[PDB]
Amino acid sequence: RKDNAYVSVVSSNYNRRFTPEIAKRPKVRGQSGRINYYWTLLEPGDTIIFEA
Amino acid sequence: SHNGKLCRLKGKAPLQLGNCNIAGWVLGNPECESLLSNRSWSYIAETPNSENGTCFPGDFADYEELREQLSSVSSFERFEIFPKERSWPNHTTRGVTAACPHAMKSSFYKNLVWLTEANGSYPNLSRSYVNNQEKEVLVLWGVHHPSNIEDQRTLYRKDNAYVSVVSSNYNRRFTPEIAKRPKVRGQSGRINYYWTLLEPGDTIIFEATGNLIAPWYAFALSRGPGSGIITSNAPLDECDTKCQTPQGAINSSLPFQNI
Amino acid sequence: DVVMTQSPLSLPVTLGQPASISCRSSQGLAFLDGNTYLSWFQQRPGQSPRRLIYKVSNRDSGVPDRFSGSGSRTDFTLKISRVEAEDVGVYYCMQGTHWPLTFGGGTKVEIK
Ligand SMILES: *[C@@H]1O[C@H](CO)[C@@H](O[C@@H]2O[C@H](CO)[C@@H](O[C@@H]3O[C@H](CO[C@H]4O[C@H](CO[C@H]5O[C@H](CO)[C@@H](O)[C@H](O)[C@@H]5O)[C@@H](O)[C@H](O)[C@@H]4O)[C@@H](O)[C@H](O[C@H]4O[C@H](CO)[C@@H](O)[C@H](O)[C@@H]4O[C@H]4O[C@H](CO)[C@@H](O)[C@H](O)[C@@H]4O)[C@@H]3O)[C@H](O)[C@H]2NC(C)=O)[C@H](O)[C@H]1NC(C)=O
Ligand SMILES: *[C@@H]1O[C@H](CO)[C@@H](O[C@@H]2O[C@H](CO)[C@@H](O)[C@H](O)[C@H]2NC(C)=O)[C@H](O)[C@H]1NC(C)=O
Ligand SMILES: *[C@@H]1O[C@H](CO)[C@@H](O)[C@H](O)[C@H]1NC(C)=O
Ligand SMILES: *[C@@H]1O[C@H](CO)[C@@H](O)[C@H](O)[C@H]1NC(C)=O
Ligand SMILES: *[C@@H]1O[C@H](CO)[C@@H](O)[C@H](O)[C@H]1NC(C)=O
Repeated sequence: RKDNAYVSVVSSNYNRRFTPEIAKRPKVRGQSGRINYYWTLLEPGDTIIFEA
Repeated sequence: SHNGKLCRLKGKAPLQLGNCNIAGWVLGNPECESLLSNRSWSYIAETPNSENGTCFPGDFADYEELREQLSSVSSFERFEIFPKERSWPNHTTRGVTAACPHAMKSSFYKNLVWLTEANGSYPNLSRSYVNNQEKEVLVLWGVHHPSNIEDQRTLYRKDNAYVSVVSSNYNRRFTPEIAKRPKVRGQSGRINYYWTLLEPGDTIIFEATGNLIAPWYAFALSRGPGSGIITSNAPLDECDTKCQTPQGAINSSLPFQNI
Repeated sequence: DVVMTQSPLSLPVTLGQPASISCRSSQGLAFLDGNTYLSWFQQRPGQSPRRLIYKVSNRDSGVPDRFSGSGSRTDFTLKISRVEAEDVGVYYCMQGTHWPLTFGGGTKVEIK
């Protein structure tokens, strides 16, 4: 329901903001959209914040 | 002991780049017209001080990785990926610059096309290419970063523009940046150059609303077992030796060397 | 002894085309003086053998320039750039380093 959106993942060692991109893509496995996957490793006593 | 001369190896002449480097060979520098012919070689020879590369200033993305890919290549086939006359009906394909001169004139690269507005309008662009050549295709393009907003408005008629290049292994989106820059080779603007390697059976899509230096010619690459890059100031001659150094050829059945 | 293997047994070539014969040995052929001592001979039908190549690279007097041989360690090759009508016959390789003296099997060249 919004044309502009953002994701932000903030930790004590990770700080990164992601913005969706809309374009024409070739069909892979019957789908033209994409999902980009990310990971991080939290330390003991640390906190992570997801905002979207 | 050595000959002191570059020469053939396993009956194949080397590719001698002369005063051109690898970037000026792949982009199509106007002083590198002799290298744009479809050939084969055994190893690549380069002058240690070559001054004919990217005539327009800018950054070449992953240049050393391109050198490492082009080290093990036996031959290429230069083919026209997008025709200049027919694939752009509603743009102006004529673009020259004073940073790249040919015979005391103004010219551009021989593998790239500078698209500009036609009749006061810059329509949306969307082109696709499919690979049927059964080998890898090296695709080269560029994104233009102007110096002021007036040049942007005169060339592309839009304050905001983007380029998107999408493949099955490449997915990138580029936005022009306008800033004040020092003058390099008489120009304050920049052109950033990018490359990719299509696989057989794959497709590439270029979409743009501004600031696109479109491809014109592409290279169909074939891989080989033994090749490399040598920096030399030694001259070409005729031999059939089985060892080559930057100093010269070596003919020994001896186990060691110190050259 | 030392076993020498030649490839191929028969090599039919057309006039004006290159040809190559390969000779392989079981042991290394280097000597303590610093040389290899491998020779290549030609035998025409109904005639005595004559020498073409002595040592790895040296070419005998009276031999045409189209005969060139090179190799090292255990693999050696004789190459003919242009094949003419006087290039028919059987070609052989010998070693002259180890006792006893061994000859090759022989490669026959025919014109197509
Ligand atoms: C070259 O490329 C560029 C970039 O790729 C292309 O640009 C794209 O162009 C699209 C149109 O072709 C455009 O899509 C429109 O988006 C508009 C905005 O959507 C929002 O608003 C609507 C409605 O909300 C209303 O209320 C709010 C709050 O007051 C207002 O702010 C809004 O303005 C509205 O009044 C929401 O539903 C959305 O969720 C968004 O919030 C749309 O309004 C617009 O819809 C109209 O056009 C449709 C197609 O004709 C039509 O079906 C629909 O009924 C709307 O009709 C309008 O226009 C007609 C004709 O003039 C008029 O008769 C109607 O009365 C009405 O005004 C579109 O959906 C993309 O956003 C845009 N992308 C960008 C900018 O990146 C460009 O087109 C392309 N050029 C070429 C060569 O094609
Ligand atoms: C190829 O390289 C030569 C130099 O090796 C370039 O010639 C120079 O061009 C600059 C302009 O930027 C002049 O200021 C120099 O005086 C020129 N030097 C000489 C010796 O002529 C030439 O412009 C390059 N060609 C291209 C197409 O970039
Ligand atoms: C190559 O071999 C020939 C013949 O043995 C010799 O004359 C020449 O000097 C050699 N080349 C070098 C660089 O030693
Ligand atoms: C370039 O390669 C193509 C093969 O796609 C060939 O048809 C053409 O003749 C070549 N051009 C040369 C050698 O100038
Ligand atoms: C170019 O302009 C013509 C004329 O309006 C139009 O028909 C065509 O769709 C445009 N685009 C292309 C890619 O030819």
